Amino acid sequence: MDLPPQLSFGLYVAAFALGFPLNVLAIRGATAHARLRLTPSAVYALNLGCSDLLLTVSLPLKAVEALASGAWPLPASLCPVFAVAHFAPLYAGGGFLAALSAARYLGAAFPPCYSWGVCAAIWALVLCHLGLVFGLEAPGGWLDHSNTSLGINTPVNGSPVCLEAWDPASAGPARFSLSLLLFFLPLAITAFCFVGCLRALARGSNIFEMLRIDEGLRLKIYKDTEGYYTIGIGHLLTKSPSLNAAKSELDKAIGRNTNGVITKDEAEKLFNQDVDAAVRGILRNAKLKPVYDSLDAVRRAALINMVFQMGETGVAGFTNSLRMLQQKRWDEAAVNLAKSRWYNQTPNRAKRVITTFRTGTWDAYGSLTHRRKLRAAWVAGGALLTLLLCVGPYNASNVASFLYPNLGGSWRKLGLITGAWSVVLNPLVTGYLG
Ligand SMILES: Cc1cc(OCCCS(C)(=O)=O)cc(C)c1-c1cccc(COc2ccc3c(c2)OC[C@H]3CC(=O)O)c1
Ligand SMILES: CCCCCCCC/C=C\CCCCCCCC(=O)OC[C@H](O)CO
Repeated sequence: MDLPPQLSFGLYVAAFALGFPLNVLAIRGATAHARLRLTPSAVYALNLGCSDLLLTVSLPLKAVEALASGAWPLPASLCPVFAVAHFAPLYAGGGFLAALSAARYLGAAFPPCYSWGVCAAIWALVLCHLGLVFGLEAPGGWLDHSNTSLGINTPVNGSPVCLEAWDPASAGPARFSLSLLLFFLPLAITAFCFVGCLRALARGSNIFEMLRIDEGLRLKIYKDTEGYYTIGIGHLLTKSPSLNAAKSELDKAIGRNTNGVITKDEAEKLFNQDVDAAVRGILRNAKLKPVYDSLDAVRRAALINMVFQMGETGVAGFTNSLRMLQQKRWDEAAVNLAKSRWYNQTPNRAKRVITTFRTGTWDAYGSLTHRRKLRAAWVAGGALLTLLLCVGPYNASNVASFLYPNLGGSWRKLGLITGAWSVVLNPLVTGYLG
């Protein structure tokens, strides 16, 4: 179950070669974003980029160690610099990944000083923790009164080992404790945020924003696509071929001599009345009521949308689709509605409403806040994946060999390799490339 030393070498070199440019680009993206705007996510990504670049730069030393079958073939004095450059990022990374995913989650689900403090604390924890254990209890450390270089064990003559032959009785509790705090806790935070991002999308909008998107806003009377006098947020004034009749209905509905021009507050009031009317139209129609009642929130909005555009009786004529919707036969319903004159007359809007019926999500309505929520979900999902795939096995190895010290070194070796590939997968998931 031992990897050939060449395979290990190659795996570390590949992570190094890819990780260096990837993290230089990530740092640059993050640095351009903070400097232009200045946001928490950018700060966490910058710290994650710097830490990954530090890990990256340490990897060639891990590579040559592998080629030497675990022996340290470099000056002994390099071992402490390697110690910090390699393992501080291996623990700090998870903290920054969780922070980023929490920043993205909160910024999108609930739309500077904190960020930097949080990063300082992560760094302070990792450096004091590793430094104090290492400084105190590593071979050559404060407690060692021998002629030993700091961090070097020599299990047999001529065979110095940096870190990896360290007494598990010292290294194990340190690894274990820090893995709980800086991996497993972040993992749970990241999973929580990922779930939160998904729920936020599921209920991240409503009929009002959806119809605003579909209807837009005009303050002066205009002719809709059929040529009827219309105002505000898709408010039909009249079908009549008469501007005066249109002005007269406008004035009546507001309580004022508008002269065909209204404010944004007034348009918003009408819009509210029209949506209530469309909702009341549904509830007093024997064909629409039971369908509406059986529907989740997002699909109710789609049905309200149709009624707002076509009125209760128009929508009630779609008897097959309605039946489908009540039976939760989404795709069958969509196939029917696609054949409608409605789909033929206004296909962009009809596709958006019908897609909303098929999926039950707001994805057809790519508003700024929806895309920000999508962005957040992808970042937390990517973070979850990189936590589980890369530094995950390493930290699980730390936990396992602490609880079961009977375990051999095989699992730790592989966990170190997957941990090193975090320098590749991290910059790819944080979203700051280009
Ligand atoms: C404390 C110190 C002292 C130091 O003196 C150098 C001068 C030598 S002289 C003039 O006095 O002769 C130099 C350094 C860099 C440091 C240091 C500061 C901060 C963190 C770390 C890394 O510490 C680890 C590294 C890995 C591990 C540590 C600690 O614990 C376990 C395992 C991780 C694992 O297996 O998961 C060194
Ligand atoms: C605060 C000291 C932290 C050190 C403890 C290390 C333990 C590692 C666990 C979690 C790190 C991630 C915690 C979540 C940080 C995200 C905060 C955030 O979302 O910031 C938005 C904005 O700045 C708000 O005003």
